[PDB]
Amino acid sequence: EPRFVHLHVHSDYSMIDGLAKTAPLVKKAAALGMPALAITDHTNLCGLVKFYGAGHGAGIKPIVGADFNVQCDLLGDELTHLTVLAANNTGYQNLTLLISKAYQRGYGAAGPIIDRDWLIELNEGLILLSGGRMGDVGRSLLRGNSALVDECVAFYEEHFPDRYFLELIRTGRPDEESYLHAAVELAEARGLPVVATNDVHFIDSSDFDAHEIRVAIHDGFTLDDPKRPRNYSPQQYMRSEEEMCELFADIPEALANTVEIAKRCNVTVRLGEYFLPQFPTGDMSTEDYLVKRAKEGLEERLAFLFPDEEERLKRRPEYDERLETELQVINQMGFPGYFLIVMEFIQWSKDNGVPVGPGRGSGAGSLVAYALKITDLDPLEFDLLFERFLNPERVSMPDFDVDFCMEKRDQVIEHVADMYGRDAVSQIITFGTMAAKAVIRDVGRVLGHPYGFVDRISKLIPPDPGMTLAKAFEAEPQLPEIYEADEEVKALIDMARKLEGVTRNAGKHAGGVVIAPTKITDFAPLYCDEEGKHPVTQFDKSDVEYAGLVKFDFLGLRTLTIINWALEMINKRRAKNGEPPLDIAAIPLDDKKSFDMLQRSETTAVFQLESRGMKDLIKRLQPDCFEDMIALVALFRPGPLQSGMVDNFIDRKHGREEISYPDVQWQHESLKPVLEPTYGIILYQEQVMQIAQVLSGYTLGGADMLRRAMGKKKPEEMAKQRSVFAEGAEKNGINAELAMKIFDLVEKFAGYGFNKSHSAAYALVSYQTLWLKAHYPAEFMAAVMTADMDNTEKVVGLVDECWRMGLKILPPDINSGLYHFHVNDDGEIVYGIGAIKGVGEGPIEAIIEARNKGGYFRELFDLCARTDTKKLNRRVLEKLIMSGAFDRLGPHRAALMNSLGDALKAADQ
Ligand SMILES: [Zn+2]
Ligand SMILES: [Zn+2]
Repeated sequence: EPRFVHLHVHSDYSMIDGLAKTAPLVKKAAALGMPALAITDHTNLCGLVKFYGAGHGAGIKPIVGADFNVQCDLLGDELTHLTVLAANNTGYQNLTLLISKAYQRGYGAAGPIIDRDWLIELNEGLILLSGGRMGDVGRSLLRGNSALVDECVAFYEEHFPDRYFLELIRTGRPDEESYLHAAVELAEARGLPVVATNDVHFIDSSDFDAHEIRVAIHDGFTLDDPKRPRNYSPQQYMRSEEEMCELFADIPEALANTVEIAKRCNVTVRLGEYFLPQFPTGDMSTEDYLVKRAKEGLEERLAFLFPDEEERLKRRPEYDERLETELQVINQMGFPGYFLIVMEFIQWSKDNGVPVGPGRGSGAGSLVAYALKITDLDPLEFDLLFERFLNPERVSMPDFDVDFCMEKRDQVIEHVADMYGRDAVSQIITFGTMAAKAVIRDVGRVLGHPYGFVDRISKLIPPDPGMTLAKAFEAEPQLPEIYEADEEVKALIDMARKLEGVTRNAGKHAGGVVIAPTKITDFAPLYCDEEGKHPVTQFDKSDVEYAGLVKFDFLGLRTLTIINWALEMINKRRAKNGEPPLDIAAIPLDDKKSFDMLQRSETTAVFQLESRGMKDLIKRLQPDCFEDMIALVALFRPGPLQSGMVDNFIDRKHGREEISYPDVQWQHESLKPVLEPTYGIILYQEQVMQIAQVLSGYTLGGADMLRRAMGKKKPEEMAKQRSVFAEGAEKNGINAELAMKIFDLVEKFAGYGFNKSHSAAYALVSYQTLWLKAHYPAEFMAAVMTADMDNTEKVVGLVDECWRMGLKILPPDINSGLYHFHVNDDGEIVYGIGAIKGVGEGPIEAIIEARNKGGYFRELFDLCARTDTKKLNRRVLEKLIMSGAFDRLGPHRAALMNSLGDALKAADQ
């Protein structure tokens, strides 16, 4: 049984200090043979979820807490320290509110702050550590003011009677032992308990210098600056029980209370299971409302899939069943709410202006998702599996990985705030980390080096994303050279290896939106800027999800927004000619116009397929169906080619080899529908499941369990299932001895297998673009160019590509020009004026209001003299003059520039 437990500890999430990350701290506490650990960061619970995930895995009990800067009228302007532990969940939601109250209140340079009297209402379930020499009671003792001491203790004697402990710390800092003595006395005289703490900020004592620089970078000081605050001692590392016991041997009850307190603290953070909000229904069980909509959804989907042409009545069965099997699993696991929430949201986005990304996770395998128009692929057709997305044989959180554009966030939030409540909705925090370049940069400044000396090392660091220091040393031979040649450079880099990855701040921008069933502060604390605005959950995208809140991420995918513009343009065309608006989901997936094109390798602007190596793969492959469109992203990899698996796929398809299920030597003829569209090769994860379904007789639930069993790659569990495969073979009935011979291959073929529900989701959008480029190239290309206005080169290039595919693209004309590119009545592309760098949407809107205010622009003068000046700057006019927008009307550019002076004289009169 334990002698001591650390109740005051900081991680990098404190941001103003801390060095080690959450999990490592957990692992050190573990190695030290300790029962529990309390990470108490500065005014946040940012790593709380990670903390729990780690304590679970390491067999350590997490203790929730946080340090606070405090102010009470009693000490005036001066701030004091206070550590607050959550004994139970009543106190953990109080601690959350405190943190949220500090930030929501706004702050200045001292950071967020709490009023000690806030501890009056936010009280139950909390255990306070005095703060030590820096606490309100602590300072008074050193100041020697007895009345003050009595008056502070009177607050804790009243509001935290058995929950206030005098914190004793021996880190060899000024006025420590002095306070300790004074505190110990007060303790004995007032009957107050003490407790020992090491005020930990780093793991090993030798991490002290790395921490000092970590702080300095934040404090904006140079390391050797005399006026640089020196607030930490090397003793503030994570000490052992022994070290801590010998250290406080003269006051055991201080050590004993760490163990008592640790016992009194037990907070529950339920991870891995949703807390869904309530979907509008009326009088109907959320379960019931799902089926009414799912069935109505399947009605439409079936009418379309199988037109009145009542062949549907012969294939309708296979669907009605699937819907039920799913709908039952969904309703048993308490997820109908989720499916509805996403359904409705996706609908709202279609009606309003919001485009949502292609990512549906594994959801494309849900026939219910199909019915609710959450996914637009029919999973029956393409053997997309429901129990790969949501398997009742395991615990999981159904995620459609739905994301929208960060630009349209305020619009999205407004809608979910209407649907589920204003303070029920919130944005998600994002953290800044010191990457290789930036850490070299900042450690350089702190060690007193000019930006020139340092940038010479930062420039060696490759720009590749996810680049680490260790990789830079591998790729760039100059680094180890200069590292061993210069003692200063090597001290710089040694230190930057220690700080690499550390967290410096919050965004910047949020990661997305989250929706709680009640006010957000019930599930997470808030973070705010200096003025208590721009609130976000202190948990980030991953953590907030695991805490069991429904989230929607942001993304900068320009592909989906392009397709909107195309259809917009395309449908305006439909408006004049009196024909039905186009539903992009209703397009045929078998279209030779599109596929003949695909094979020509004309994929520029075709989402995903438009790289270089892909176009080589395409030529070599020659896909004629949507099936091998899905296979495309799965074949384009180092794994498949390194094994020749791709060279096989193409060879079979094209007759250079005869199909086999899967192998020439080992195979069976009952895998017909399973390995047919893949031409016999084991490509997708769903196929690994399906062979085990028909060959063995797995229930797809167990098939899914096996798929993962292989990924765990520990024989025990594989041997368990192995036998399950052999007897499974003979029951439904086949030849064994091959079930074992094919198994050890699918064992390996599942290795580089690919999630099909994920591929088809994206592949659909690739095809949707390929199609638009084939049947409406003008509208689509115009849309693509509207998406690239900000980049001139891309525009020029796209113009070439237009002319090459036989499109007529007209240069900037001030009379017909719009902000976005568009298509004229004759099917020609009109240059979007927004493409002219330095003009902007403002002036362009003005130019149009002017033009719609008559006809207009018989010449430059007619524009200048017309359009409101300063809505249209003279410099904005040069940009226009120089784009050749007036080339039709008056004289040409050079001659017009000279005339500009005059036209603006006349302009105002
Ligand atoms: Zn600190
Ligand atoms: Zn602290």
